[PDB]
Amino acid sequence: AVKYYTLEEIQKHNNSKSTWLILHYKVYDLTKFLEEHPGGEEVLREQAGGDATENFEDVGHSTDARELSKTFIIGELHPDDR
Ligand code: HEM
Repeated sequence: AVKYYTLEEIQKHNNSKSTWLILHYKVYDLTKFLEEHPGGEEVLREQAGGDATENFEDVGHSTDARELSKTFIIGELHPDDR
């Protein structure tokens, strides 16, 4: 099932490669995706250990990309956080 994770859990996943971020409470495991992503690694890693809902939704991307994104959900905001 979804691995319920607090901001903390993501905040801990932020290293040179080790990259997690949040896109509407849902935690996206982009550590692999860095190298796949047409928008590169740097950006995602910079957003790492935080809610990048902002950056995804503000960049806007594409329906397809919005829907591709789901494949990287590992977790979601702790029921106290959420
Ligand atoms: C987790 C969801 C993500 C997925 C699956 C994803 C997917 C993609 C895809 C498919 C593109 C190509 C353009 C398009 O068709 O939309 C793209 C471009 C891009 N992405 Fe992402 N992305 C994700 C998250 C992010 C985040 C959080 C950032 C910001 C740190 C970001 C920054 C960019 C940038 C700057 C581009 C380049 C736009 C251009 O072509 O000028 N993406 N992404």
